[PDB]
Amino acid sequence: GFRPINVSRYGPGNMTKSLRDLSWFLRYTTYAIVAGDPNIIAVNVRGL
Amino acid sequence: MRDAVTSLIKNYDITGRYLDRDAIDSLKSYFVTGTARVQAAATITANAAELVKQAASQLFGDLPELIRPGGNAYTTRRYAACLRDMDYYLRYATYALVAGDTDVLDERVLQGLRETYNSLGVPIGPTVVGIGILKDLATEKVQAAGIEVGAYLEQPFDHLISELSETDV
Amino acid sequence: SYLGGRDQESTGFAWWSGNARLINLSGKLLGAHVAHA
Amino acid sequence: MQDAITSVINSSDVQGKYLDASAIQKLKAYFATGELRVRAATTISANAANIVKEAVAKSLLYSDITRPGGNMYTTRRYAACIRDLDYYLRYATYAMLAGDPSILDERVLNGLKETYNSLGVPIGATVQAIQAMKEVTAGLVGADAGKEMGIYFDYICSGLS
Amino acid sequence: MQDAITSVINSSDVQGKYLDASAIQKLKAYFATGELRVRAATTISANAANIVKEAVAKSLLYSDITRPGGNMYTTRRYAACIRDLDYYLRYATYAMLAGDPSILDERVLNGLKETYNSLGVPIGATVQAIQAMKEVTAGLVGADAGKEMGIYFDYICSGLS
Amino acid sequence: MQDAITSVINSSDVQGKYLDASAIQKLKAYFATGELRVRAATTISANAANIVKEAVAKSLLYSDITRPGGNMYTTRRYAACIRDLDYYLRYATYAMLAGDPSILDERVLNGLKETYNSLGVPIGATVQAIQAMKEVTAGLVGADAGKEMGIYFDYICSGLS
Amino acid sequence: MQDAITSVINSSDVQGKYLDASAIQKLKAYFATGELRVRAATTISANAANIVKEAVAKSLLYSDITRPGGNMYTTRRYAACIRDLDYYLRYATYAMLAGDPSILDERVLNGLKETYNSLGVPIGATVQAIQAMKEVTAGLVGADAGKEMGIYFDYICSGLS
Amino acid sequence: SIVTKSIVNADAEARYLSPGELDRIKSFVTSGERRVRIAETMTGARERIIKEAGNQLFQKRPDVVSPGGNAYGEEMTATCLRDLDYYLRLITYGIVAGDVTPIEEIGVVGVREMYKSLGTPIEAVAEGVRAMKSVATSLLSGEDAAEAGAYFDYLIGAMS
Amino acid sequence: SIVTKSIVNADAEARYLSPGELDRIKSFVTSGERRVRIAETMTGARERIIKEAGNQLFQKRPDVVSPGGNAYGEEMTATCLRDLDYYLRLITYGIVAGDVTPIEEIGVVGVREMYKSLGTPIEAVAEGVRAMKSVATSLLSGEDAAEAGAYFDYLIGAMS
Amino acid sequence: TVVSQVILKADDELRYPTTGELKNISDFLKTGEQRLRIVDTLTENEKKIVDRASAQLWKKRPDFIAPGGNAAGQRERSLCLRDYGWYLRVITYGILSGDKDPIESIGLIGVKEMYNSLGVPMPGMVEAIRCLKEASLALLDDEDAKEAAPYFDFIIQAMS
Amino acid sequence: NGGMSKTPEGMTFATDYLLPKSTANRRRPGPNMNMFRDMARQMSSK
Amino acid sequence: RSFKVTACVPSQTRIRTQRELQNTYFTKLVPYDNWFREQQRIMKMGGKIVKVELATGKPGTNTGL
Ligand code: CLA
Ligand SMILES: *[C@H](C)[C@H]1/C(=C/c2[nH]c(/C=C3N=C(/C=C4\NC(=O)C(CC)=C4C)C(C)=C\3CCC(=O)O)c(CCC(=O)O)c2C)NC(=O)[C@@H]1C
Ligand SMILES: *[C@H](C)[C@H]1/C(=C/c2[nH]c(/C=C3N=C(/C=C4\NC(=O)C(CC)=C4C)C(C)=C\3CCC(=O)O)c(CCC(=O)O)c2C)NC(=O)[C@@H]1C
Ligand SMILES: *[C@H](C)[C@H]1/C(=C/c2[nH]c(/C=C3N=C(/C=C4\NC(=O)C(CC)=C4C)C(C)=C\3CCC(=O)O)c(CCC(=O)O)c2C)NC(=O)[C@@H]1C
Ligand SMILES: *[C@H](C)[C@H]1/C(=C/c2[nH]c(/C=C3N=C(/C=C4\NC(=O)C(CC)=C4C)C(C)=C\3CCC(=O)O)c(CCC(=O)O)c2C)NC(=O)[C@@H]1C
Ligand SMILES: *[C@H](C)[C@H]1/C(=C/c2[nH]c(/C=C3N=C(/C=C4\NC(=O)C(CC)=C4C)C(C)=C\3CCC(=O)O)c(CCC(=O)O)c2C)NC(=O)[C@@H]1C
Ligand SMILES: *[C@H](C)[C@H]1/C(=C/c2[nH]c(/C=C3N=C(/C=C4\NC(=O)C(CC)=C4C)C(C)=C\3CCC(=O)O)c(CCC(=O)O)c2C)NC(=O)[C@@H]1C
Ligand SMILES: CCC1=C(C)/C(=C/C2=NC(=C\c3[nH]c(/C=C4\NC(=O)[C@H](C)[C@H]4CC)c(C)c3CCC(=O)O)/C(CCC(=O)O)=C2C)NC1=O
Ligand SMILES: CCC1=C(C)/C(=C/C2=NC(=C\c3[nH]c(/C=C4\NC(=O)[C@H](C)[C@H]4CC)c(C)c3CCC(=O)O)/C(CCC(=O)O)=C2C)NC1=O
Ligand SMILES: CCC1=C(C)/C(=C/C2=NC(=C\c3[nH]c(/C=C4\NC(=O)[C@H](C)[C@H]4CC)c(C)c3CCC(=O)O)/C(CCC(=O)O)=C2C)NC1=O
Repeated sequence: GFRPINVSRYGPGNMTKSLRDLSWFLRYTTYAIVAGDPNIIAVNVRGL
Repeated sequence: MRDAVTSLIKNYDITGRYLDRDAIDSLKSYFVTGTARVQAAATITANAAELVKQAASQLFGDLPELIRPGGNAYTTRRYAACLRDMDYYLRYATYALVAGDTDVLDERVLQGLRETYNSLGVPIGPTVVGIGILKDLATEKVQAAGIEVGAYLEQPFDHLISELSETDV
Repeated sequence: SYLGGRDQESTGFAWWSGNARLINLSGKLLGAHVAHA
Repeated sequence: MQDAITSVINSSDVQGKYLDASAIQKLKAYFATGELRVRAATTISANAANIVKEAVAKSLLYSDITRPGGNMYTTRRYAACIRDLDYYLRYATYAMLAGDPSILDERVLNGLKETYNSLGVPIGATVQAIQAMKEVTAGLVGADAGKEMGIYFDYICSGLS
Repeated sequence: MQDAITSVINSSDVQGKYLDASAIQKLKAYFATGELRVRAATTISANAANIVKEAVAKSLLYSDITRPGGNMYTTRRYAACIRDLDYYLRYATYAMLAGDPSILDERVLNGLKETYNSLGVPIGATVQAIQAMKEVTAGLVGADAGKEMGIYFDYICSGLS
Repeated sequence: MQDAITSVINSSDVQGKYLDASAIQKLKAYFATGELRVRAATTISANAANIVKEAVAKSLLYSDITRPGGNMYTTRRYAACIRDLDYYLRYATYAMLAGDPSILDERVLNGLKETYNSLGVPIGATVQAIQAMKEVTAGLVGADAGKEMGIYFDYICSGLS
Repeated sequence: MQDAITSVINSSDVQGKYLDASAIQKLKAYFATGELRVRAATTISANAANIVKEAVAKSLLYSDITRPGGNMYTTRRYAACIRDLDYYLRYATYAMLAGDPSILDERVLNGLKETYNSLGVPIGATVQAIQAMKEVTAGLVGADAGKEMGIYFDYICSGLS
Repeated sequence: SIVTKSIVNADAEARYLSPGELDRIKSFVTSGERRVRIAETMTGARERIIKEAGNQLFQKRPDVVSPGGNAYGEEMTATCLRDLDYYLRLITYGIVAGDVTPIEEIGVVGVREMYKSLGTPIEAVAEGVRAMKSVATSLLSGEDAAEAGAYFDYLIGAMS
Repeated sequence: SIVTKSIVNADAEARYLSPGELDRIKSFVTSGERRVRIAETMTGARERIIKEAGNQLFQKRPDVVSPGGNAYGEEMTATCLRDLDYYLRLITYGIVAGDVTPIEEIGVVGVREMYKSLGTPIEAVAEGVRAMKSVATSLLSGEDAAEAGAYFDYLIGAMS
Repeated sequence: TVVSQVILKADDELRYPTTGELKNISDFLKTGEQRLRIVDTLTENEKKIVDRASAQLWKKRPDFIAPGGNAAGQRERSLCLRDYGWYLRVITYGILSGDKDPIESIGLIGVKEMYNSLGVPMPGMVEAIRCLKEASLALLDDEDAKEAAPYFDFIIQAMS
Repeated sequence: NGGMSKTPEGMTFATDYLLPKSTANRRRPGPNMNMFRDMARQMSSK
Repeated sequence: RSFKVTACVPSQTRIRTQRELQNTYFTKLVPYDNWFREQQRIMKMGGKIVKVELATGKPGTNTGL
């Protein structure tokens, strides 16, 4: 039941919050790798 | 905590008097609005878990400094804490709306709130905007339910504004 | 809020009447005619 | 209580950027000097009570502090002054392994000046006491890590004065 | 605590059924007896220190248990007796005002039989105490509510003995 | 706590002799299999909210204990059953690193059975639920650690009965 | 927690009468022997450390108790063995000064028989120890005072066996 | 008040106002015109109740008036009616509150430690408020004597 | 053990074992073959090492050898020679357990109260196990001598 | 109900219930036959409600019936149709009790995370109760629609 | 092999790496000055 | 004097407050002076009380603590 969403139906002000999250999902993954503990991934994702 | 009835008790108890004509007409002025108080308090809690969600998305779409890494609403550790710390301002505004005065707001939420937020780095600034986005709104769901709105249903909200925010002028 | 896509239940149209998802979609209606032309 | 891992990431969190090449250059020295940090930590815990015995024998005994009138005359206060002198060896070794002096800011320098001005403890006798064991540990763990251990003692001694 | 409004609700959802008309015909009787129950809780509490004064003077004053040798003579424990007797009268009032004796099962009759037989407190004097308490309050609130008090005073002493 | 490390210590200590060949023959089989038991605890710690879904839906769901009249019907007791089943997973994995079910004696199976009698949950449904977590863990961790899983849930299966 | 003055008084209060002349002689004989008892207890309190090494040196050392397999093998169990022996001496000097066997029920003999069975400590070396402890404290304080001390040590072993 | 007790239980459970706690406020404010008429009757006849409870106290228990008692004197009688003036005036405060808690935080919490210090028998005041209960139901109509008589009958068991 | 101390802190904060903390176990299961190569050396060389370090101990403290001292005679050496034999068993138990914790459950927590009643000067057996430290480190490699010396230095600070 | 609010209040303050809640108890107990006009018109009209709301849910949000959803199989949809009348049962417990005490302790305490133990997500099941409110309030008469409407309204706030 | 401990100690420090150096730098506003920013961008044509 | 109590307290708030799980069915030794209060606290939370035995009582004494 998944379809890829179009940008024109979505909105440019709506997707500029969206695309920075995709860097932010791995920016905290790079933070947690050098932190040596996955707690910061596993606490900022619950209920997102 | 301290009702509009019980505030008028120790407005009269400390001088040692009975209930005169001014006591019998100011208290009747509270009771004629009591049907309008309670039915407004139902529809405020109609979608109160939605009402904080519509306000803070309208807050953070209005002040986008508080999302991008700046002041503290950055992670969901902050953001879901922000929605809870918003939700106390909605929930205690229901109590003083029923209680008449703002003395429930005076010694449950207001005392120490300048000193809790300063110890965390939480700004007092957009918190005033966060109550300013609710007090005008809260009035939308009172208006769409058909209850009149004005004198009160703000009596509580700007007492959370004029006493929390620091005096400039 | 919307941006459902092309199903039965976002637009109210079924698998037949198989264009009327593109009455209001401006861009994919152009891809209908250019594939048709 | 935030460490060198947290202070680097929170320097890049509020900037919003990734790990930039100056910070990994800081993080490389934090990770490559771990066997210096472990060897320093395992030897101070190897003789924790020898160091504080030689520390008070360096600078505190046979003063006026031990004579009556002084603030180490009863055997209550000699156990107190030697517990508190142990605490500046525990928390120095705690900030040694985390690499940041922010443990001492939260834990030990919160109400230290409030305590010692309420019992009338001589502060000027304490700032030479922790300076005395700065020599003793650096003679015990070596000149490399004693230079490293000497910063957190001097951060305590800066907050003490 | 199960209530008489809620035990008939607790009788239904254990079976998982909706509210039967025989359960409604139970409930419509208990709503209509509302004023008869709430007024007796006022006038019991209006002199609740006075009922326990007259109840102890019925069958415990001047007797051989009040004389030395018996276990209510010292005044250490006779003041712990009438305070223990006062908790029976207050928990009878909650037992009437709820309309179910489930309140007495969960916080009066839990371990009360064993803690009296350990101490050597006479149960036969306590049943003689609390039965004399019932005949004061049935003449105090009227015999229409006195038979309502008689369900719960005799739920205690039948459970205690 | 008594580890399998401390089992062969305390056995050899009360004998007074040393770590001979009969002692260390358990040690060499401990450390060869110790790499595999720490790999099971990694995959458990990522799926810890998921094994409780796959086990309750295997054994407990679509049943009469879920129906009203059953004990696991209301959502308070439905919540406080997944609490009491998450804890049975986590203390089982403490024995996976331990190699000894002594951890289950001290913290889990000390006074649990009398609490379940005084609360009145069915004991055989728990053993039906603990046996549900036998195979879904070994479906994730592999049957080689499933034999290592094969002991401590069966210690719960024998100890609670 | 019942003195021999009070056990005269509590016997005189279940009767509810005044001080009989027969009960006067039951405390004047207490007031006769009291100046022996204060002088006895100070000689125990000086040599309280000299008693406990001697009783251990008569029966406990170089025996089956200090084997590699035994009760008092490790130095935590040896630490408790002098600690559980010190309370037998210390409570007896309360009992000798009170002139009562009462005080060693409320502090010593609550559950001490089954407590030694639950841990795995034999009672047979204990009754060989306190009876050895009775002889060294007999000649230390004099056999007239030790006859008063000797009866309470036999009140220990009656409860412990 | 009722509104004070309804807030402080819904706040202590960290909750909004209940549907079961909103109707009691709806029951409060529609009984608001009724309850304030009751306290106007007690304040409007407040000289009568203090005079005719003193006449039904002192005949009913005359040992506090006869000399060597506590309330003996030409002033000490007149300050005893000062003490009965206060426990009429608080009953007007509890009636407009709904709850009796403006008498709990004012007039009833520390009485047993103060009439012990003053030499007044505490039970003799409990014959007084029971006397002024009988005047106030004779002053009032049929239904409201169940209302205003209960606020007296809280205070009878709370003194003695 | 290394497992047990890492369990009872993660249990006390009511979580699982976090995967930054599992690697103290993941490391030591590879080096468990190292420690059983270490523990076999010290047990076989023990009955060599007991008959000179006690004689090394008696040079710096000879009054315990003297009459009046607590080690006078050959029958009063097995109180002392077996005690250093008792202590090296706890050292080798501390080798195999990984951390220092079997000595805490066996050999440290009453030594102040034990040797006070036994009449032994307690500052000698710290020097006696200081004599144990100097010669046991010579029998192994220096990587083993640094690790096995750290268990010795807790037993130095045990009696000091 | 209102009576278990008062006894569990008055137990820890060790008091009898005062007149501020005894008037509040008696005011609930005169409204049983008013509340019983609402409880049977929910009862025999149950199956008219239970699929008029169930069709209302999937015409609003069809993902629980979509393949890969939650009630895509019939053994889940037979469960999920049952839970509506289970929620219609416990709501009618609340209108009879006039408070929150049955509707708390049966189907509301802990449902926010124990749907997450199952497959069913939270805020779609919030939409299921909100469409069940208008499926019941259209059947209810208008002057007693406003009484039973906050009891449906509490379930929306506590679940979301 | 299977070393009990790890890492090369290295020659020095970790002593004074504590003070970070960066151009924060400054605060071009970027958020709620957008309306103002648009006016300034709009003004540039002149 | 003290009572050897064997009681079991269901916590019955623990899923709201989401705390750690400790285990009840305890066997403790409550002294004499507060058991008209300590038993009441077990009665507030619905705690079943199995056996109450006074450990070292001498029941019915008049003096003697
Ligand atoms: C210029 C021509 C044109 C265009 C662009 C449209 C556009 C549209 N029509 Mg449409 N229509 C037209 C002419 C047109 N109409 C004419 C002339 C007819 C009469 C026959 C129809 C009858 C028609 C129906 C019956 C309805 C529409 C609908 C629609 C809308 C949805 C289309 C859809 O889902 O297709 C659906 C396509 C199919 C179901 C495929 C059917 C294929 C048929 C059966 C093939 C016929 C035989 C063919 C020649 C093959 C022979 C093979 C040989 C080997 C035997 C869309 C706006 C719908 C509407 O109102 O939505 C707004 C609607 O319900 N159309
Ligand atoms: C949708 C396909 C994409 C998307 C869009 C999106 N997200 C939000 C809102 C937020 N996103 C976050 C993100 C995070 N918080 C974290 O802690 C972490 C881990 C470091 C991440 C990635 C947060 C806190 C919010 C709320 C605050 C905000 O408004 O930004 C929106 C706005 C929703 C609204 O209008 O209310 C949108 C459109 N999120 C995704 O994951 C997809 C990439
Ligand atoms: C969100 C819209 C706003 C914001 C919120 C925010 N608050 C916190 C933390 C707290 N808020 C409180 C406030 C209260 N506690 C009370 O008891 C009462 C009276 C009922 C009030 C008003 C408290 C105590 C905290 C501390 C945490 C706690 O609750 O124990 C945070 C967390 C700070 C952090 O980064 O950790 C946040 C983000 N901040 C904003 O920017 C918005 C204006
Ligand atoms: C000893 C080297 C010096 C000294 C010690 C001394 N201290 C006290 C009393 C206290 N000392 C502390 C110390 C600390 N508290 C902390 O929380 C920390 C950080 C973790 C430290 C280092 C505290 C709290 C007290 C109060 C008592 C207590 O611990 O409970 C005394 C006794 C003072 C008195 O008058 O009784 C003494 C003698 N004083 C010296 O002279 C030495 C220089
Ligand atoms: C008085 C008319 C009768 C009487 C009373 C009496 N009871 C005690 C001792 C205690 N009573 C209880 C009872 C309760 N605890 C509760 O929590 C509740 C629920 C409200 C009840 C009813 C308990 C547990 C004890 C034991 C603890 C203790 O004794 O302190 C005594 C004291 C006995 C004594 O001191 O020896 C007395 C006198 N006994 C009588 O003689 C009257 C018949
Ligand atoms: C030594 C002569 C013999 C011996 C003693 C021994 N006792 C224990 C344990 C306990 N002893 C007590 C007794 C008391 N505790 C008190 O508080 C009081 C009153 C002040 C008394 C009389 C208790 C409660 C214990 C259990 C506590 C504990 O075990 O620490 C031990 C310890 C057993 C163990 O393995 O831990 C020992 C060794 N045992 C002998 O073999 C000697 C003959
Ligand atoms: C009257 C029939 C009974 C009685 C009355 C009496 N009262 C006093 C003196 C005082 N009484 C109070 C009591 C209150 N003050 C309050 O503010 C309130 C709550 C609103 C109460 C209940 C106080 C403070 C006094 C002190 C003097 C004063 O009023 O300022 C007296 C005088 C006692 C004396 O010894 O002089 C008397 C006589 N006493 C009786 O005997 C009657 C039973
Ligand atoms: C870590 C060791 C440990 C365990 C195992 C433990 C169990 C435990 N389970 C309990 C309740 C419970 N236990 C269950 C049991 C179950 N639910 C089901 O569906 C099954 C039939 C069964 C288990 C598979 C239920 C339904 C309750 C709630 C009882 C109630 O709320 O009245 C309680 C009472 C308080 C609470 O609800 O938390 C404890 C203490 N406590 C511990 O300290
Ligand atoms: C590891 C746990 C452990 C401890 C603590 C322990 C102590 C211990 N020390 C003992 C004797 C003794 N131990 C010593 C000790 C010493 N002799 C000296 O001169 C030196 C100063 C010192 C040791 C180097 C002495 C003097 C005695 C005899 C005491 C006496 O006869 O009074 C005995 C009785 C005889 C025996 O079984 O050995 C025990 C049980 N045994 C243990 O298994
Ligand atoms: C007494 C209070 C109480 C209730 C009512 C309750 C219901 C309950 N609903 C369940 C499942 C379910 N609930 C839903 C419901 C939905 N999915 C959607 O898209 C919709 C929004 C919603 C439709 C009504 C579905 C689809 C399942 C089946 C999921 C499964 O078991 O795999 C289950 C697990 C399996 C079962 O028994 O069916 C229980 C126990 N539990 C309780 O403790």
